[PDB]
Amino acid sequence: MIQRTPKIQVYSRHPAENGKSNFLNCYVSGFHPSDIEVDLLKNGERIEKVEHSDLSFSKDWSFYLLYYTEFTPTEKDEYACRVNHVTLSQPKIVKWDRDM
Amino acid sequence: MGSHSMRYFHTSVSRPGRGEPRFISVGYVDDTQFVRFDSDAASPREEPRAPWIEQEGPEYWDRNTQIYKAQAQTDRESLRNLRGYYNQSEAGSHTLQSMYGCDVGPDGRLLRGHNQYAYDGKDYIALNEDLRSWTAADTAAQITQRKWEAARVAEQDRAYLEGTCVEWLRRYLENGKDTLERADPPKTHVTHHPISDHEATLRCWALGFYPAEITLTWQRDGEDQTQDTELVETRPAGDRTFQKWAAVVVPSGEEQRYTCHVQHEGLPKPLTLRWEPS
Amino acid sequence: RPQVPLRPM
Repeated sequence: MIQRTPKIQVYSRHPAENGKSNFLNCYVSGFHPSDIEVDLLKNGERIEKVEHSDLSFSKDWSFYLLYYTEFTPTEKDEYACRVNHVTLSQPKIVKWDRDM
Repeated sequence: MGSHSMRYFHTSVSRPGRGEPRFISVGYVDDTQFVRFDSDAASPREEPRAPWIEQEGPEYWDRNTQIYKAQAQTDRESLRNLRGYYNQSEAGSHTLQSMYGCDVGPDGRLLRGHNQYAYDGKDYIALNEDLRSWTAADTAAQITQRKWEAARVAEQDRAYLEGTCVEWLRRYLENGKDTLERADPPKTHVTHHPISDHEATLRCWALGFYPAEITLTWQRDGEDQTQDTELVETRPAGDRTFQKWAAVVVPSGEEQRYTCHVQHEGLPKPLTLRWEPS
Repeated sequence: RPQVPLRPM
């Protein structure tokens, strides 16, 4: 049947400033079927307090979810989003770029 | 345009060996979600997801809860029947999705109604714009079509779409007006990042806007750069607003030939932006 | 408010 691989964006709610609290978002979209596992990572380690939006879908029937957590960025901490889905032969990791 | 929509989005997913199919419904007014229901919740109930719906009394939540519980049961029967219509085994997982609701104009009158379905991510059956007839995707959906003609389903769907859907949408708009009828314009800026001695990226940002519909384009000497623009999907910020960016790689020294054009409902007029090196 | 379900597929 139809399988569609997730698009993945990782970004902050507000423009980042080191030492100012913010939210880190991982937006997964365009995928089918709906089963998907998403972790947010700080220096490689899973962040525990992560919530997500209620499952919904686009006009083309593909799913989307926003996963998010509060965070305080700094110059040297690296953040990322790690996604697994039946379309991926291994989990995909997308690094947060403060300018994307 | 002053128009608005209400939509309910249902997802039913079978999971053989792991219980009955999960049912999730979410409801939206335009780009704002306002309710959910999830059959896997501890005590499944319609729940508020925007502030302006919280005022509705207990009869609202109770009645809607009973409706979703009925809908889950109907979807589970649908899933069983779809498996048979496609000669599928009982071992695999399948998905039934439903979209329905109404669009109204500034005066509150019905513009269009919608009631349609997908199975395993593929369009299955849809109520036509006339709200009287169906379009079936294949010979399996023709069985559904025959059943739903014989039961006069379209008449009932029309009555909901013309009556309840419109009437409740108008109420939601009037109770949530401060947000639902407020367009927040994008905050915009252009950034510049050299990629090599000979090229730089110009990125045109739009932040903080509502509703999600926006157009961001780059022009070079006033010609649209459709093929050479990297455009990200419009994305939620998590505070009701959306974000988007459009980027072009340009020859160093030619930045001033590029303009970023921004259209959004919240703007008095469309914006033309350039990179201004400070 | 959501619509009362009518008939399965």
